[PDB]
Amino acid sequence: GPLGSKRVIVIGGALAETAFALGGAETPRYRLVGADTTCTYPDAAKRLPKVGYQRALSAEGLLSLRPDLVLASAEAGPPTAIAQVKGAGVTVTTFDERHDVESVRAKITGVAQALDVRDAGAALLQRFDRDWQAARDAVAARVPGGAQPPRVLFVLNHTGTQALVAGQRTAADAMIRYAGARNAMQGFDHYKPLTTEALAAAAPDVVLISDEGLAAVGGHAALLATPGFGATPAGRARRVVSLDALFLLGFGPRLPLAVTTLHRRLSDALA
Ligand SMILES: [Cl-]
Repeated sequence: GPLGSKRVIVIGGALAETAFALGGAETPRYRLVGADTTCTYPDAAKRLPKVGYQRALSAEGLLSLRPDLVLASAEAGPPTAIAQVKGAGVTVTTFDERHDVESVRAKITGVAQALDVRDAGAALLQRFDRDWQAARDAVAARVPGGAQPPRVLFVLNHTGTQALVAGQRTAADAMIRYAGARNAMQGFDHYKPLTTEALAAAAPDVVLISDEGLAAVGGHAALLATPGFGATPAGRARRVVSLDALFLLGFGPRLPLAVTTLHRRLSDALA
């Protein structure tokens, strides 16, 4: 349009991945100029000046980068910061997050629409869909452990000796199920502090944690010494899988690889 090339800011790591996956840092139609701190992939994202954590944005910092457009994840906030950006006349297009493959496909087509690169969107979607079918095939070939879907506990983080764990309506729950496994935690949504009682009942076969969470707790031995973890199937077998948080949980264009990778890791762990 008459605005020419647009300066774009992206909030949400998977959105940034989507943008970069359509055709690099700057194209004829747009240039990415800023992001929130969760946008660490690929190297071009990591390079962008950052304007706060995605839930604690600096509206002033963001506006100082003179955006024409902001692509914002469902998690972008707080509301007063978003409102200040819109009030300065900047277009803010917000995406949904449903933690499923269709929701990623909507990010692909939605971001490509917002950036006026329909053809690039369609090409990326076709690649993504081919890769997704392959990932489905890889998972379907063999259940990790070779029997019924194994029980996996996802730890986000710890406060002291207490782990914060994923129930339903989470990225982790969806990823565990895409990889042919079952969430060891059932009966609640979102994240909740894990009680040793809930943990004994959950009886995980594998503990899954992000690289960041593993570092925060002090490593593998530290994690397994968390109260209650030893006396579980995973603890007895010392069965831990780590993956990078953005890659594991982001629900972006690497979803097929992320699911293949989680399934490989769980499969190795349950050899
Ligand atoms: Cl791997």
